[PDB]
Amino acid sequence: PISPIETVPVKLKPGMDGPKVKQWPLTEEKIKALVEICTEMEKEGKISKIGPENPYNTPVFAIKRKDSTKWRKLVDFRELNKRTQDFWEVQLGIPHPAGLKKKKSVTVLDVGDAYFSVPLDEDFRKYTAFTIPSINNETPGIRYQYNVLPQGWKGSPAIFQSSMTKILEPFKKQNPDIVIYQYMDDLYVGSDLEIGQHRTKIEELRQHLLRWGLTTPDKKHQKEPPFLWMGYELHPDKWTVQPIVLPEKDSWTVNDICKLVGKLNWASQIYPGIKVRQLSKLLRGTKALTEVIPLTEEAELELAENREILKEPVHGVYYDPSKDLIAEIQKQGQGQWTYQIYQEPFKNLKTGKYARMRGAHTNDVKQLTEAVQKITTESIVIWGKTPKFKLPIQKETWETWWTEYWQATWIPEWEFVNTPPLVKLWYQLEKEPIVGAETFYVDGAANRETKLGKAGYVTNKGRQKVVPLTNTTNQKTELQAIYLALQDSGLEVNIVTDSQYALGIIQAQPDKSESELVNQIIEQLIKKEKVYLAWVPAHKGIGGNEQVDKLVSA
Amino acid sequence: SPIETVPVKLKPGMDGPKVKQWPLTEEKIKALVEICTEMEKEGKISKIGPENPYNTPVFAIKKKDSTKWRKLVDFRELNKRTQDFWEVQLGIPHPAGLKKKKSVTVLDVGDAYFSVPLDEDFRKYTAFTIPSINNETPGIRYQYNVLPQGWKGSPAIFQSSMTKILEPFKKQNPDIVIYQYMDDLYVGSDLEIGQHRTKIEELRQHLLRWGLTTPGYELHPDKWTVQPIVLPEKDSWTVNDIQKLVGKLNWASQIYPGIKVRQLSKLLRGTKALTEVIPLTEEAELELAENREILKEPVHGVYYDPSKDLIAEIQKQGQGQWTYQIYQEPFKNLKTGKYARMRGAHTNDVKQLTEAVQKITTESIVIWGKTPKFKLPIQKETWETWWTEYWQATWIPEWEFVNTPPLVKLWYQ
DNA sequence: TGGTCGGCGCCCGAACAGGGACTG
DNA sequence: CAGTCCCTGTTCGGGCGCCG
Ligand SMILES: C[C@H](Cn1cnc2c(N)ncnc21)OCP(=O)(O)OP(=O)(O)OP(=O)(O)O
Ligand SMILES: [Mg+2]
Ligand SMILES: [Mg+2]
Repeated sequence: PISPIETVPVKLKPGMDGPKVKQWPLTEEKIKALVEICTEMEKEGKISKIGPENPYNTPVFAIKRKDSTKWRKLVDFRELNKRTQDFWEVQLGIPHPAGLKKKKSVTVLDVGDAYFSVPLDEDFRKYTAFTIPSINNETPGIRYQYNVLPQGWKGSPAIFQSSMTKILEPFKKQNPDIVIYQYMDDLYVGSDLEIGQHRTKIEELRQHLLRWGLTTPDKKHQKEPPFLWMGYELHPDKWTVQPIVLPEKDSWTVNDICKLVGKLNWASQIYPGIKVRQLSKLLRGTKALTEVIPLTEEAELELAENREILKEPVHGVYYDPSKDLIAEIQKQGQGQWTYQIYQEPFKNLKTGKYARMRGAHTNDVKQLTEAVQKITTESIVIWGKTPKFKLPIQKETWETWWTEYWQATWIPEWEFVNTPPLVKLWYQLEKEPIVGAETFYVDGAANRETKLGKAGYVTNKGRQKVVPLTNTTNQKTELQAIYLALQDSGLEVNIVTDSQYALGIIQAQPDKSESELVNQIIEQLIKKEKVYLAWVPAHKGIGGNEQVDKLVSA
Repeated sequence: SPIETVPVKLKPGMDGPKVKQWPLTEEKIKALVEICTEMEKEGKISKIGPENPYNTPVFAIKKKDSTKWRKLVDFRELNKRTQDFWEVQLGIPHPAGLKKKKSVTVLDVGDAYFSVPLDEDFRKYTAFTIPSINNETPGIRYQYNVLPQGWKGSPAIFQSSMTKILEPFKKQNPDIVIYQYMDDLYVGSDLEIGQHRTKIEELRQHLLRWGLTTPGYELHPDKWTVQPIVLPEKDSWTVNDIQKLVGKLNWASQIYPGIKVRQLSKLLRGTKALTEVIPLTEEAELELAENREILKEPVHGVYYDPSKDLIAEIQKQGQGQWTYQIYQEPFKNLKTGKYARMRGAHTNDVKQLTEAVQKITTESIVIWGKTPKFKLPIQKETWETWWTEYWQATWIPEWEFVNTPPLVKLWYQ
């Protein structure tokens, strides 16, 4: 029914009044059910009629539920919400089946008319005023107001979760050895008791709840393995996600692509190797989520490959705190990666991906660490632990990069897993001039307001060159220039520069960039067996400098 | 019940802290929870709900193989919002007498602020939330009734009382300087460790039978120089070998408007082979030893203006090689130095970087009565991921992250 | 016909920000 | 100094998925 728990105090944003919008028309169907609900709600006390004295009103409606003769009465409190104070959302994320430890007994209860069991503070009620239209379009609609957490109000969620804990508090406190994963009104009760003794504790809990205004009707999973919880299927020794169907269609619109990626992203927690880069990339041109978009080959494929993975059935295991937590990552190409966290080989708890391209000039070791990060954070969130890693990168390639990178980078305890593709720096830079090597003095520039500009070089053995760039810029030149000094040189070269924009990009050993020019500068760098790049201050007349600028300054 | 909970207000038109709690470890939450449990059973904290829209992150950290967890709250975002309450109305006079102290000793006393009922109308700001492993339960919240450790006002409102608690031992040992920052209390003297340490042991017996309770640890930041910006010492110079000392001294010039260029710039006016050897003339060869003198002669343009915030820059060199650039103005380095890994087991990049933020900050306080605004050389996600692991200062400097190539490390290297 | 709320994930664009390079 | 450029990071919001 309705609970004696202490009502939570609620104020309105300084100097604001309640909502006063009218009830935009509703079908003769919805009305039939709203008045069917309200009668029950009013009779029960969850709401009360109100007269002229109440100067507020908000529009309401209803929805149907999955396989339910049941409707969901909602209220369009969009207006009130703005005018309502703001709260501190107490829900910090979501539980993951792969974090549950194996239990001897599991139960799942679901509180009934959840929100409608928790009272709304006496003084705020005035605003929750709404009106139920008449279908014969005559009688002035009936007006009521809430006396319990209304569905669709900005605050009810936080209040319900809050009260719920407060309600469970004593039970929890007196039955410390019993786990109770609560998410809104859904309760998963775990125990290491025998059927008998656990089923008794599951009863005491239920009663306590009822006694505290909370009903646990038979929607209560018992010898229900597989239990339905949080969108999974919880079996005695494995769990899996529920049927996750993708849409098979002819022509794709944008929101279609949104839905696809959405679900696929969701399946990537258990189905290993789902990838979406190409399918998503297909959504850069901001447009109507009704605008039909043409699929690219590189996407048509990854769609079908994915669509395939989703066919073999898969599942995941539960957590064993007495064992180590392992996570291994593999390179899926073009920035993408896939990983799985297991404890016993082949029996992984979870899987996941990483495809964020942080930066414009980075390599695969930068990304590989970007991932080890995500996987720690995440792994802490679920297990409150940090994994031991298995990585496709030489125990050396690493001691190379970090011991040579200007930034402090780190990786937790880890070991090498020779399971190519392997990760490696596609080339190095001599950090000491190369004897007998045409030393090139390179530079270039371009005019601010005009179109073009240019860049070129000169040698120490007598050689001169320059190229007329177009629409370039102060930077697009230094690079465009160091580009020639590569092809126009051989296995061993020594380029010199006064720009930092280019020495910086290149010193990071980047092997992937957004700009086509950069990529060419790398490609070449891989072919050479020795390259050195030193820097010297621009416009300070240094031996070899001025000549180059001149050839270009024009 | 005549207590005296001083009222406090936030700067003009400034809402309170509304920052999200970040992931912790089983070990940290089990502690953070065993703590709050106690803290509440003594009304220092009170469970609170969703209706309170303010929040601050919190966690714990171990200390000195004492295996004693200690809560900690990142009040940074509050201290920035808690009005000049601690600045324009209740400042702290620079006790520069510390810089010189032969042997200083840091001691955390804040474990006492918990005896000073905090203004109720303000408590509502001290809101913080503990989370759950794998998210089994919603966030359990709380509030402060007494004074929150690691808060700006917290040490202020209390110093009035502190001072008086000190007159006995503080008037009987005027030689010693006593400073208070945040939760910590610094005691600078000149006696040798043999007796100087035995004296701090007395400050204790004074403070414990007066309420307070506090469970090498010493310092002498002055008894360690700013390491100068050194140059090479060769007897054969290559083309780049020179072009380096040049470009280096080129920028190392802004820190000394007087530093010679041409004599060493003349040595090359054409496209020369980097490998090529080209020793110097006696003038430029005299410059190397001249411009070389200006690098033992402390810079000139430094004035500690308390009116602005101490920024800081840091560099990662090689094998535990980190460098300091504490300055308030560009090139106007008020103080620099370095930090290397000790003859103990080798740690990693971040573990050090952090220690090399605490040390630089500890000094910063003793030398200026405040903390910097570190420009960091690490990637946010990386920093924000492990930092809390290797920390132990009961305070937290503000900071930002910057990715900038070196060769500009040549100068401190 | 459609229309509500809170949490978290992903991805994209937009809006900032801050440096270094020039120019007035 | 401004007044701009480039360039690169970061934050915020929106759309979708999943949960109640
Ligand atoms: C109100 C709460 C959260 N919730 C669930 N769905 C919604 C929604 N569409 N809008 C707002 N809140 C929503 O629903 C819990 P729920 O279990 O979905 O429904 P109920 O009211 O508890 O009734 P029953 O037990 O018979 O299933
Ligand atoms: Mg329910
Ligand atoms: Mg140039």
